[PDB]
Amino acid sequence: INYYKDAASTSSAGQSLSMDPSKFTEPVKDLMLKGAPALN
Amino acid sequence: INYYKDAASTSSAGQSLSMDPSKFTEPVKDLMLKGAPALN
Amino acid sequence: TVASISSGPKHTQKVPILTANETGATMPVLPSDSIETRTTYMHFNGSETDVECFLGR
Amino acid sequence: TVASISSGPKHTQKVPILTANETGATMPVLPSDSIETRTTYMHFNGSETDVECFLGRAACVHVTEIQNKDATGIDNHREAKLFNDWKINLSSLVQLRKKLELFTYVRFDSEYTILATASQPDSANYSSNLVVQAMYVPPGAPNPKEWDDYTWQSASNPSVFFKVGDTSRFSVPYVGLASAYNCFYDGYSHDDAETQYGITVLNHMGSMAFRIVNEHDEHKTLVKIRVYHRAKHVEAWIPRAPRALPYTSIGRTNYPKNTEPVIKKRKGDIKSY
Amino acid sequence: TKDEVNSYLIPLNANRQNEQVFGTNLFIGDGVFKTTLLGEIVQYYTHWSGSLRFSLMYT
Amino acid sequence: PDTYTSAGFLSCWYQTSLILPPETTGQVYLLSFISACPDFKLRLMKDTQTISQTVALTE
Amino acid sequence: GYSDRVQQITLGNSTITTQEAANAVVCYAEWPEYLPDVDASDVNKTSKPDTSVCRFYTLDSKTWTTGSKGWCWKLPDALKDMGVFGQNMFFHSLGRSGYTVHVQCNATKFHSGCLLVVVIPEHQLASHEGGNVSVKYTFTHPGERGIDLSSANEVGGPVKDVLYNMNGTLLGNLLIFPHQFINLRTNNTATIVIPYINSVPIDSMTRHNNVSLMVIPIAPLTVPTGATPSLPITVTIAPMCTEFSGIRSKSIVPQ
Amino acid sequence: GYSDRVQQITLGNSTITTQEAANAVVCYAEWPEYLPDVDASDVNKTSKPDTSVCRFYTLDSKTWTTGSKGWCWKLPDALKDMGVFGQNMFFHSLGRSGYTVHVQCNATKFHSGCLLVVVIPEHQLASHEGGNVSVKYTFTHPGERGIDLSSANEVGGPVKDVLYNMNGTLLGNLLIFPHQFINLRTNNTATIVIPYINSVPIDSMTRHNNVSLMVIPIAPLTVPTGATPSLPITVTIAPMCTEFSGIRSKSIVPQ
Ligand SMILES: COc1ccc(N2CCN(c3cccc(C)c3)CC2)nn1
Repeated sequence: INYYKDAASTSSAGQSLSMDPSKFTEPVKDLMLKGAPALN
Repeated sequence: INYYKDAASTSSAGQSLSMDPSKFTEPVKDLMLKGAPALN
Repeated sequence: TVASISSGPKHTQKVPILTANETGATMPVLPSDSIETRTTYMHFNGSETDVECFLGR
Repeated sequence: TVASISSGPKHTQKVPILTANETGATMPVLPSDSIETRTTYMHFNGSETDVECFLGRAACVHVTEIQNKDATGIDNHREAKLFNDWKINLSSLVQLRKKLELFTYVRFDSEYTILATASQPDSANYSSNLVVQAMYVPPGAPNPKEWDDYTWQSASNPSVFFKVGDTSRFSVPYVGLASAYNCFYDGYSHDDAETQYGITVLNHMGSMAFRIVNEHDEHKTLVKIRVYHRAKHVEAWIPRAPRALPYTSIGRTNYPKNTEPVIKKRKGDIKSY
Repeated sequence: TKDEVNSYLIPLNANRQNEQVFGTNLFIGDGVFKTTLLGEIVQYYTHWSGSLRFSLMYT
Repeated sequence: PDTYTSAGFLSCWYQTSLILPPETTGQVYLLSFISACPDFKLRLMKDTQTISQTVALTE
Repeated sequence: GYSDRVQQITLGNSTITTQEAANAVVCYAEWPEYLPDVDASDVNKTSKPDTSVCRFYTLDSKTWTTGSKGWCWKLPDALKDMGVFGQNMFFHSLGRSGYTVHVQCNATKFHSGCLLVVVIPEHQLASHEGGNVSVKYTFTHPGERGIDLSSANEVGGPVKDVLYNMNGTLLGNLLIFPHQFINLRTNNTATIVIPYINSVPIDSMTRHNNVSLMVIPIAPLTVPTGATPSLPITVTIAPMCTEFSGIRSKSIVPQ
Repeated sequence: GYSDRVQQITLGNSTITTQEAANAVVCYAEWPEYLPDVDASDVNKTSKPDTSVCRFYTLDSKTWTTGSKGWCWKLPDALKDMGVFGQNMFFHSLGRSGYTVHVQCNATKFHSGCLLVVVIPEHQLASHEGGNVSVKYTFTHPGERGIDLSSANEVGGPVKDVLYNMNGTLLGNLLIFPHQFINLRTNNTATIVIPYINSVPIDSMTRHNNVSLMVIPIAPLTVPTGATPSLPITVTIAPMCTEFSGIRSKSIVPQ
């Protein structure tokens, strides 16, 4: 129950439960498959 | 939920969301169309 | 809500920027009447300028 | 969810453990690519590492102090701590600062909590009960000058009145000019040859003004204000390397000269355990 | 040097060519703008965004 | 007024030049107005530097 | 017969071929794109010179020697004088751009050495003075010359200490930023595509640089016996999806 | 209430209003348009800066006095230094453009005078020396200053005799070219839209001017009694549908 009118006044947000490290761990242009050779 | 009986005791009103500047910006008797000459 | 529409070159007989202020009106001229604009949205309602808000603290 | 699958002997032409790090990727290698594993489940979600959780607890961001005393003959209230402002910022104290600067841009609502306690360091008959007023003087507003200016009427400026010993609490929406708060800024406010460099030229959210509403009693009373800040509704972009050297200034990245080696030297060889 | 009806009047000189009639920066919360209704309201708020309409009526 | 946040300048110049008819002389004036387009947004209310006081008024 | 190894990038009227690449990085897995209306604020139609600005400019070459500490360029600064890109830059009030960065360094199978090529969004430098000394404008706008981390401290300039990234963080952790290594034994180029990253939809190109490109020797250069002890490093960079807006008189900037 | 008389032209970030126009001429009844593929030869994609080059540049003003003979500007020369139009010009090998020309001259209902405003495609000037003396480059590239037909013969310059259009034809027949009069009693501006006219699809902007704009007093200026005896004439011109192609190093031209 929100007792207040504005959105800033609500409690903390709830877990992204998004999670996708590939923008950070695999930003390569041509896809790399694990197990296939790195450099062909 | 109002806890009180009288109307003065309720919280602030809620946004007019009315908004019509023409009583102030265009109080002319004969309508002016933008693009048409001001004085004919 | 659009804050500005897209508008391009103009070569008209219809000039929205020439007016006669002696009339007492403020003609509703916009950026797109005199330069070439691109679309943009308002993203805003004018909530905090409502008189209830202005006199309500 | 499985944390590890079962995997047995391998004799392949398909080697997942040989890679080329020059590419910039971190290939997702697992225990089961190089030893024989058994199934196990995660039993865990990673709840408490969510950025909302990481930045979402109150941190002390500022400690200031004001006193209640006879202002009679004081030529400069501000200077007597009759009242005190706080050119608002979060770079002041280092604990929360290192946490935020793990990100480049951050966006969130703030929920401030203000604790005020009183001290009476010299002989008093009693402890008086003072009411503090905290008024947010955004940029472009009259700035107090005396501890009871017309300013403090604060007819258009949000202000909270609470008692010393108590706490005041109120949150404010994300009041950044941009789409997010910059944690860093490699720019200037204009192409001037001598204008400052860095964030400072963006941090312009005004200052918080504190004062006691009470007139003076016979003794003097020191009131010390602690502001706590909790981020709610957090959004963070672009992770960066954590801060290694100590901080020297609000808003610049500068570290102190003749600082000490930050990497612990081995007591022994490279070969040592 | 003292407020006068005359500071509302921008003068124009006959026969000058190429020259400049007036100049101002656009700090709507200060300077010329500051006492106008626009200037006067803008001052009740911290941030502004939007287009301005500047018109000149010839007399 | 703030630098980072500054908005520009407005200037006005003779394009050709003012020309008065015969039997006429001196300066002519322009009146100038300012108003906001429907585009405009203002936010985060605060107190105006345009009004202050030193003692409460009375009747 | 496609290898990760050979590549061709054609952009405008200019083409680059590498026969010894190590894939390419696209920052944060996003490719440069123009500014959508939903994200727009300024009402001005923007100018998109296209092929006259989106081509490859090769900056002047550096020389890696055994004593090198590393070099740093800022964008869009490094290009402030390249062809029509630069003119547009000084002439509009606002502009926006992504880039393709191609760093080149070839040697032989007897050399060793490894460079880190990294892009840091919003790289705010530190003053070597400490305290709250600022870093003057000119110092953070070296132009095509870039900053040479093995040059001496100057007054009003930034600190040039490599183990600290010019900001109080350790060299070792720069790997959290989009980056690629050039290991003479593997690699001979590094290519990174940079999408436009800012907290505003479009900004000024002169008062704010939005990425520093940094090339840092990490495993020292080691040449074969009686080889000349140095290799040149060349940086070629191409603006991509550039847009300029708010045209006028032409900025005048310090120094 | 539309009159032939009032008009507004908005092009780029610039607008012109006239309250005393006399219609507008569109050369040969054709409006500027880009270069179609069917007509193309150079294989290069062209650059269309759009709003940054297609706006109105106002050249410096002239002064009509009772002794004036007339002035002449060449295009694209007159604009060789205006903003990004000019940069593009020196930086590409080829370019192409149409223009809107707006000539301004206001007076009062007591003045008299009438100017001819005409656009001449391929106006090859004559040497005042006769024979086969050429007209040097600099002389036919006056820039924004244009040529002042009442200035003196110079050496290597063109002839400036008005009854002969600077080429051996009579002033009276200039009316076969797109033109408009400014008759103080009627008119206060002249506007001509110029489509791109050439025998090749695109050309060099520096070695060849494709139109001369000419403003010539024909009925002498006559001011009311004890009026100052002169009026300024201003020329504002806007490139329209401009395209540049073959970008490179940046031409260096005489003088
Ligand atoms: C560097 O990042 C940040 C992040 C948040 C922040 N602000 C400071 C000002 N603050 C604020 C805003 C409104 C009212 C009051 C009392 C305080 C909000 C958070 N400042 N810098």
